[PDB]
Amino acid sequence: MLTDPIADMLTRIRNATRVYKESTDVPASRFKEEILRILAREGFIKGYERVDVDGKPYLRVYLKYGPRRQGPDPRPEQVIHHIRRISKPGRRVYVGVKEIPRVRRGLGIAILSTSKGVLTDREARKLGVGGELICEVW
Amino acid sequence: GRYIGPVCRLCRREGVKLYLKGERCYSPKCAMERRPYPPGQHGQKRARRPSDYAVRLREKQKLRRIYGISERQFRNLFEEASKKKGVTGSVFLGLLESRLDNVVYRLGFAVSRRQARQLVRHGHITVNGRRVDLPSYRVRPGDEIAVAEKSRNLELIRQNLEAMKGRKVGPWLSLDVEGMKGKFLRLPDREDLALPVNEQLVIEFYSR
Amino acid sequence: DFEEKMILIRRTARMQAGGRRFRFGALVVVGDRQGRVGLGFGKAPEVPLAVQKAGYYARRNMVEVPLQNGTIPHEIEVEFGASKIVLKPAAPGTGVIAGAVPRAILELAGVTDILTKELGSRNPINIAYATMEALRQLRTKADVERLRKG
Amino acid sequence: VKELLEAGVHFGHERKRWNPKFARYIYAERNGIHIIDLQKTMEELERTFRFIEDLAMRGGTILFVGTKKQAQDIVRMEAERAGMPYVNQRWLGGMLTNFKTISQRVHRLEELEALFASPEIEERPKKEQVRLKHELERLQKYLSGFRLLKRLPDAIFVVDPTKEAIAVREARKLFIPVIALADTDSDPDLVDYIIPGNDDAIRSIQLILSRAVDLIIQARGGVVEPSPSYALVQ
RNA sequence: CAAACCGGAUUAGAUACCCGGGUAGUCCACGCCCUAAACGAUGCGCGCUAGGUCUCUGGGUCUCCUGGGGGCCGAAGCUAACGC
RNA sequence: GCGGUAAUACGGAGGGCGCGAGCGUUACCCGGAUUCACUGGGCGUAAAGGGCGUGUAGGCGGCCUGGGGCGUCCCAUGUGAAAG
Ligand SMILES: [Mg+2]
Ligand SMILES: [Mg+2]
Ligand SMILES: [Mg+2]
Ligand SMILES: [Mg+2]
Ligand SMILES: [Mg+2]
Ligand SMILES: [Mg+2]
Ligand SMILES: [Mg+2]
Ligand SMILES: [Mg+2]
Ligand SMILES: [Mg+2]
Ligand SMILES: [Mg+2]
Ligand SMILES: [Mg+2]
Ligand SMILES: [Mg+2]
Ligand SMILES: [Mg+2]
Ligand SMILES: [Mg+2]
Ligand SMILES: [Mg+2]
Ligand SMILES: [Mg+2]
Ligand SMILES: [Mg+2]
Ligand SMILES: [Mg+2]
Ligand SMILES: [Mg+2]
Ligand SMILES: [Mg+2]
Ligand SMILES: [Mg+2]
Ligand SMILES: [Mg+2]
Ligand SMILES: [Mg+2]
Ligand SMILES: [Mg+2]
Ligand SMILES: [Mg+2]
Ligand SMILES: [Mg+2]
Ligand SMILES: [Mg+2]
Ligand SMILES: [Mg+2]
Ligand SMILES: [Mg+2]
Ligand SMILES: [Mg+2]
Ligand SMILES: [Zn+2]
Repeated sequence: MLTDPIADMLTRIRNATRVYKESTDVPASRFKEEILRILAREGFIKGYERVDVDGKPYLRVYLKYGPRRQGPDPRPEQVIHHIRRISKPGRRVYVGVKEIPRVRRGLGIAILSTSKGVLTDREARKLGVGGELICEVW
Repeated sequence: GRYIGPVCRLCRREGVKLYLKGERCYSPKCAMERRPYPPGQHGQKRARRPSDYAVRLREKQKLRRIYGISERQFRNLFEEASKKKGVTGSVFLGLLESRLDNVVYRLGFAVSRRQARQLVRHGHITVNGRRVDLPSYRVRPGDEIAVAEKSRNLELIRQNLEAMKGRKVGPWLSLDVEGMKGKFLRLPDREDLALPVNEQLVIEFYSR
Repeated sequence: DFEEKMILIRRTARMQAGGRRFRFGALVVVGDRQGRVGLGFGKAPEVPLAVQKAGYYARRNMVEVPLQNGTIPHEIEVEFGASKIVLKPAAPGTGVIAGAVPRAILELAGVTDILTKELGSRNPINIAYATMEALRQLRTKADVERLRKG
Repeated sequence: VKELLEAGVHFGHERKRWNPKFARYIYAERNGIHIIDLQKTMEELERTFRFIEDLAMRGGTILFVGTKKQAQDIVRMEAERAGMPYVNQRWLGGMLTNFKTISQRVHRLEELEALFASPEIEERPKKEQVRLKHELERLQKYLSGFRLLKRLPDAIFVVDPTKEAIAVREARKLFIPVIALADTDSDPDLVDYIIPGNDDAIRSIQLILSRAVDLIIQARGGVVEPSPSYALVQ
């Protein structure tokens, strides 16, 4: 079965971008969606939208890359350089507000889930909470 | 002072005029001018490329052998300067330069530091009007470094200060002659000293 | 102009009938100490030739390193082969705290304060190729903003 | 310098030995053959010919590379028409990345022809005379219009990316813009300016290089007529 | 058919390879034994990431499309390399 | 790793380097050792996939809504002696 559906998405995305797709489909959940809301806001995607494949509900993510490059290998720079699940099943990772990590000196984000809802690193620290550290993205 | 040996064979090992003697070092000697190669039967054959380590080592020696100080007492200063807040390298220089044995040399009471060391150990130097016979003593800012009241008409001191009449003393030191009195205005900053040491290197050697 | 350093020279050897036949390799670095570095691997019949060749090789293959007050934007870690290099920014007064290979490269790039760790295989050649890759991979807030606008 | 319904019969080509990366430029699998998106061939042509204009205007050269025999002769005329150089027979290891060293062969040709207008073709032993006259043979055979190059070209026109892929690779390593006449067997992303037509079949090929060289002359300053090739393609 | 074994050869020797014999065993039933280069030297499950080609077995509008299985080549990528 | 008759590696000498009222040695602990890897490792061929299954406990578990608030997070407050 699908043991972690968040990693599934996070990965689904990582996979798609490395072959430069225009978009990719993840099967849908509000929680998954509530993450894409942030990916989108912070500039990591072009955004997403609830499409509908074979009558079951998916979230089409629209990916985003650099410009074409120079010399041999013109494949463009990735926008999502790096994106990885931190907390996982059978190793949940929770942090105090005093422990929310500075990712790449802030050049990257770290989505975490708090009782004020899903939030970036900057968001929670400048709002006073902590929670389950979901994933770093940079 | 300390080390107590041939000093100019050290000038000749660092390949640098070190002035561990003051006066004669301005003559046609210091060892360097006329014979500026290393001491020893070998110090005149084509010099092999110094290992990364030697380079950083020889550089520390160049700094320590200037101020004439045990490695035990050098490192103790460096570690302190390390723990301390600020560019740990220049704080080090600030610390060596804050030594009384050296401040006496800076204010030209002695013509060398070896001479300035003894001038203190034999009690001719006073701090804030009290006497201090420790080369180690850390001069703080605001302190006045006098020549001892009852040492004033002394031969070594007379010549040494009629020579100081009309000479400039560092931008971090005051000094009035006739009164045999200096003043530690401030800890010098890195560009205030003109030390032939990379110093950045000295830091690297103490983490080998 | 440029400053050359040379991290290792070595004396490889191949077999032909009746005797081994030698050769020399040179890893050299060039830098202007203001954000430009090049790594050159020059192999050749005799030593000083193999150096010359590396210096030239090192000048094509330049990296534009985005210094900031003597250090780096983020912190990268990079794997080249089984070599891993770990780069970490440090405040002024720290110095290049690094193994002797990325030190060569970093100092010549003009990084004056940094933290380093060689992890995994320590082959000086692959370690050099890795810190070059680490450097090639640095981004600044400037170029990240561009990436995620539109 | 146009023609849109110059599909003629030179639109789609190649079966299913495609590079799937060429998927955007295809219309359908009309009976064992991908046919090329007609519109795109014309609008890629837009941005492409545009490129080449500014190259002739600024006064730079375009190296025409076509080795494929079903396009070989065509390259010779259209590349001779424009001033530009051509690689026609076969493409040598380092025409570009080794462009100095390769040009010793040019230094010799131009200088070996100088032997053949002197009294020293009667002088010199015939041990040299036979060798040094059938050596000039081969030189003129590969470098018949590489010799026109005195430095690396500003761009490079290949008629088959896949087939002349060593030519392409060398261009990139020296950052020289690739123009290419491509179709379904190629990697489009490896090419800067693409004319998604079809690498094989003279009816295409020449049409493209005609109109391209038309444009090169037209923009350099000469505004001319029909070509030495044209319907002399059988 | 063939360990052991009994002979013939070969050999410097030949407790072997070659040759003529030959018992356990190899076969059956029942009961034990539990090992191996028990090997893809690759634990099981699920999701994702170009294609081409050969083959076994379903289905459909049957130039082909769509499943399951067995091979080969290869995108991205990985690997110390070989390779995958 | 040096020494087999030209030893910068042995014994002496001159010279040199490093510390210095100390300098060496042996012993032991952490370090370098991401060399038990949580941070921070691996198992096709380097050590490492259990011969294969069935399944007990245990670990883990798709989408939507509501209650609870155990985990998780936050505020306040008590305790955290002195020495270090
Ligand atoms: Mg590895
Ligand atoms: Mg190792
Ligand atoms: Mg072809
Ligand atoms: Mg028998
Ligand atoms: Mg028998
Ligand atoms: Mg029996
Ligand atoms: Mg049985
Ligand atoms: Mg059928
Ligand atoms: Mg199959
Ligand atoms: Mg590959
Ligand atoms: Mg490989
Ligand atoms: Mg001897
Ligand atoms: Mg010997
Ligand atoms: Mg000896
Ligand atoms: Mg020894
Ligand atoms: Mg340590
Ligand atoms: Mg450890
Ligand atoms: Mg291991
Ligand atoms: Mg084995
Ligand atoms: Mg094994
Ligand atoms: Mg198995
Ligand atoms: Mg078993
Ligand atoms: Mg086994
Ligand atoms: Mg089971
Ligand atoms: Mg169970
Ligand atoms: Mg449960
Ligand atoms: Mg759940
Ligand atoms: Mg609930
Ligand atoms: Mg609770
Ligand atoms: Mg206490
Ligand atoms: Zn001197």
